[PDB]
Amino acid sequence: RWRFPARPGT
Amino acid sequence: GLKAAQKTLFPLRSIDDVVRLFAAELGREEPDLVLLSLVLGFVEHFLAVNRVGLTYFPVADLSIIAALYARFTAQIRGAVDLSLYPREGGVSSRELVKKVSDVIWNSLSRSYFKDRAHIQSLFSFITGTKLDSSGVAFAVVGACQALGLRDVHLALSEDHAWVVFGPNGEQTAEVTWHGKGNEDRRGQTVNAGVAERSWLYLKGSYMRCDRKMEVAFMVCAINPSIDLHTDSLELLQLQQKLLWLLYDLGHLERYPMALGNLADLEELEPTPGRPDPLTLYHKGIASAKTYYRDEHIYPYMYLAGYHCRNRNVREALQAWADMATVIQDYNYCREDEEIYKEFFEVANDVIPNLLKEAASLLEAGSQGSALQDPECFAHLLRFYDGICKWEEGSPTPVLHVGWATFLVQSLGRFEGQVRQKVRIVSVPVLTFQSEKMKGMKELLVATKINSSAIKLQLTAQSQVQMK
Repeated sequence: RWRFPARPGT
Repeated sequence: GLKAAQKTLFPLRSIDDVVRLFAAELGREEPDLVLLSLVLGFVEHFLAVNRVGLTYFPVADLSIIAALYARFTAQIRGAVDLSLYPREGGVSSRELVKKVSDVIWNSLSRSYFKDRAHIQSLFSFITGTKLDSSGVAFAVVGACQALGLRDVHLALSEDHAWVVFGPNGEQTAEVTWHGKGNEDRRGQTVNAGVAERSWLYLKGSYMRCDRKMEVAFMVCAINPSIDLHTDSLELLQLQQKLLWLLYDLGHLERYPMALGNLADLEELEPTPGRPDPLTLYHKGIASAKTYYRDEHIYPYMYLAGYHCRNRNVREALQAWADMATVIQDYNYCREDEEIYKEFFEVANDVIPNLLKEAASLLEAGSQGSALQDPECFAHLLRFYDGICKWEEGSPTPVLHVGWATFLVQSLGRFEGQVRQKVRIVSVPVLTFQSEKMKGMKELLVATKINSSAIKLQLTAQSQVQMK
């Protein structure tokens, strides 16, 4: 999946 | 044209060889974003997307990398005629930035899943004609570097990316999409979003990258995921080594989220002789306080997550309280849904689970339990206070009755005799900012919490059932 770079968590 | 000095380290045969290439580029006047993104994307493809045939590391031969680089520079130079966009004074025009944005945009596959992993890099752009949201912004900046536009730089909030450019670097332009089913604002400034005090534009306290920070961004953008269960050890190692390289050169100084990422990596696999994760999480918070007016949420979320994973309940509660103390000075706006989801999950899932385990451990005789610590109760109350104050003046509400059952449950995890110790004072001692929590004060020390009254005070609801 995609998360914004260096966003914490999952 | 790659320059002769850029080619001498190839072929890259290992993680360490990639690190040497980054060190060399970061020692140059300007690091070559195109080269470095192509290398990272190549290495990620063969370590995470397709590991067929892998025996150690996917050797990056110069012929291969240079051919990819040439495809990129050819497209951009072919599609963007700089003669049409004269540069007054060493600085770029809004029309030029929009043209580069259009060239990247229009290159992309007509239909693809924008939420896929491994579509962040210029390797993805060239080989798959696919980019994720923020990847489009990075690619615009890489293209502008390739065109010689030294003033165009990446701007980053905690959930979006755009560019700055122009006289004194003071202009902003949207160059990509945000979220799903929002309307495109490409070409426009970010001033409306700053003025409305949304989290998405951080009240103007967003990151303005230099070229070295843009390298840091691409490193944070490495995705070691092979599948839901498995990460690439090789890519984790690479990311970690590159972040330490950047840290040592000073390029993470103004990048809280990168500092938190590095701390998370160090928790996973500590590097001997380096700072502890906690030191790094605190450095991230210090960075946000120093450079960004303490207007960032994620430095505290990173810290809280560490405490939560390590079952430091007190310190987790304190960090989430701190997270709420930042959000309170924002207005909750239409494209802020990601930070709403983060606060909702903390309030309505993470904290309840933590307190449930604490309750079982207290039953089994734990000492120094957060549940018997009134400063822990005060942190829980300050977390809710910040959320309630966030909602004040916002164009869209935050709280609803689906929050209220969790609040009542969490309050009830602390015995009345603990709750009584907190003294709530007006302008352990706590002062509420929000009108909602001020009205709730007297309900907070009864032996059995008045669930119904709590619900009424937390929500817009003002009546009970008729019958």
